[PDB]
Amino acid sequence: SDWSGSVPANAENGKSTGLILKQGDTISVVAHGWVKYGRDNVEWAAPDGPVPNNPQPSSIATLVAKIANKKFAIGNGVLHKTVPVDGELILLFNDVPGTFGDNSGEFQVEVIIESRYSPLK
Amino acid sequence: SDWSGSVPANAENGKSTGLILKQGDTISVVAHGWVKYGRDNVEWAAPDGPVPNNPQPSSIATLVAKIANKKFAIGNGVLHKTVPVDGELILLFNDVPGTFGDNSGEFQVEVIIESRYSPLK
Amino acid sequence: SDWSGSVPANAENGKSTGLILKQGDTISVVAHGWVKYGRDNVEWAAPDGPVPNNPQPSSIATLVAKIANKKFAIGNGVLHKTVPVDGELILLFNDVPGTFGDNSGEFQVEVIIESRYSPLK
Amino acid sequence: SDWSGSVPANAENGKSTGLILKQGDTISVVAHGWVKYGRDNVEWAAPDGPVPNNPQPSSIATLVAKIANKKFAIGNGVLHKTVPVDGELILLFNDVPGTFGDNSGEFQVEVIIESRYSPLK
Ligand SMILES: O=C1C=CC2=C(C1)Oc1cc(O)ccc1[C@@H]2c1ccc(NC(=S)NCCO[C@H]2O[C@H](CO)[C@H](O)[C@H](O)[C@H]2O)cc1C(=O)O
Ligand SMILES: O=C1C=CC2=C(C1)Oc1cc(O)ccc1[C@H]2c1ccc(NC(=S)NCCO[C@H]2O[C@H](CO)[C@H](O)[C@H](O)[C@H]2O)cc1C(=O)O
Ligand SMILES: [Ca+2]
Ligand SMILES: [Ca+2]
Ligand SMILES: [Ca+2]
Ligand SMILES: [Ca+2]
Repeated sequence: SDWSGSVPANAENGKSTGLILKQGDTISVVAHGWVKYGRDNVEWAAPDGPVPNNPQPSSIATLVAKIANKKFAIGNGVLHKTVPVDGELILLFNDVPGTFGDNSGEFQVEVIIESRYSPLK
Repeated sequence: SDWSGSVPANAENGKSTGLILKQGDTISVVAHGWVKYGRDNVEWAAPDGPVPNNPQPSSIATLVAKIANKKFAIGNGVLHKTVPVDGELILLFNDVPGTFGDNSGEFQVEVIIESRYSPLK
Repeated sequence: SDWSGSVPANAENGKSTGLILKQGDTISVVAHGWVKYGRDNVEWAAPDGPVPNNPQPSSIATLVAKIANKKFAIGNGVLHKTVPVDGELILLFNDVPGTFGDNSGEFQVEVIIESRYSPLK
Repeated sequence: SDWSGSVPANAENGKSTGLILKQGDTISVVAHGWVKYGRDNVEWAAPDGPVPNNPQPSSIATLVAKIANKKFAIGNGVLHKTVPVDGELILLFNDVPGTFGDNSGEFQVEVIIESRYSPLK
């Protein structure tokens, strides 16, 4: 793939992929595994977010993509989505700022750049 | 996409997609959401499988693909995987046979046929 | 493929493919074979255009895509190009208006819709 | 693209792309432009081969791919084709051996590795 690696739930600044994206690129992502967003036995999350028996605020404790400090939903993954801004791709477990210290585990994520922007001319 | 729909957790025979696959095709799948594989408060499953605070045997209670009565791991998703046998793609919550009655909920799944088999000649 | 067929050189209005494209879709095309853009034995064209021993004006006698009555270069083919406007894909041998009567032959063309527009959100 | 560049018609050993393909990968290629396979005014060829008013033996003076010292037709291009052998992708103007000395020009070729072999399992 274009990048595969682990996304630690404790990394408040997320994980750098080294992928530089341009508006109009298309990408696909899949994410596997389990993390904790708190020490309580219930505070598990898949990339899609917290287990529904303990919901958290909108988009919190979900896997997101940061592109140039814009934030996009990813969750368990996306297929052939258009990149709407230029920027480096950072993957982030979107916990509340300052609450990462009780997080543990990591997701295994694959990213494919399906295409680089080139328009019909 | 080529197919998008829900896959009920209580469907012992899965969800038929109507996608007729051939050996050599390649597909991508992403799966979102949550299901219950049992009545207990901890018996939640992502497509990847049960939440690890109540682990189940390998592959059990995970989203799988059935093609020609063969099962293949899918989980939260797969990217550009080659199909090894002809048959219609069936999406299945791979619970223990006979234990589908205590299941509820459904996953939301998208399937893309990335390519139809054609070799260099 | 999504569409495969022949594009006749003598069709002043091109060949309608039935592929309804939206802005943001991406497509790939490959074009094979040879056509006559005139009755002389020198007036041969590949999809990229006239054989350069009898050159014609820019874009003339080349395979182009017509979408929303706008013309885009295709030639021998394109890979993963972004569609800039909505409309049915029309494949056109781009001969001088009024000069299609002395044309003959057809290209063998394949089109794949690589993705349907869907932005990260 | 994974690789793009020129394929000189006078290169008897073709052009090495540095793409190391594996059996089960899929690729797309498109090739543009015109070359001479001889010094006479009619000995032009597109990637699909010579202009048909001076036809040459089958596959001669076409753009082919060499992988594992086997030969595959490419021509003006191919979409999402499965690679049947392991090797580096070599792009070659398939002139009769020993007759490259009267060739000139080059095709402009783009190659995309559409996917790397990974089966459903
Ligand atoms: O160093 C050597 C190089 C070549 C050959 C050597 C030694 O020895 C022998 C000994 C033999 O007993 C018989 C043949 C050969 C050699 C050979 C010489 C010419 C041709 N084709 C000829 S003349 N006309 C077809 C139209 O011509 C155009 O198309 C061509 C492609 O079809 C080329 O691109 C050519 O450039 C272009 O003008 C074939 C052969 C062969 O090998 O089959
Ligand atoms: O019976 C009739 C026969 C011919 C013509 C008739 C009636 O009426 C009109 C009325 C007008 O108002 C203007 C022109 C014509 C007639 C005509 C048509 C074509 C050309 N040549 C041109 S443009 N470029 C030279 C290379 O030509 C090749 O390439 C071309 C693309 O570049 C095309 O594909 C062409 O087909 C192919 O041969 C000249 C005339 C003319 O007579 O000037
Ligand atoms: Ca936390
Ligand atoms: Ca159960
Ligand atoms: Ca004409
Ligand atoms: Ca030659």
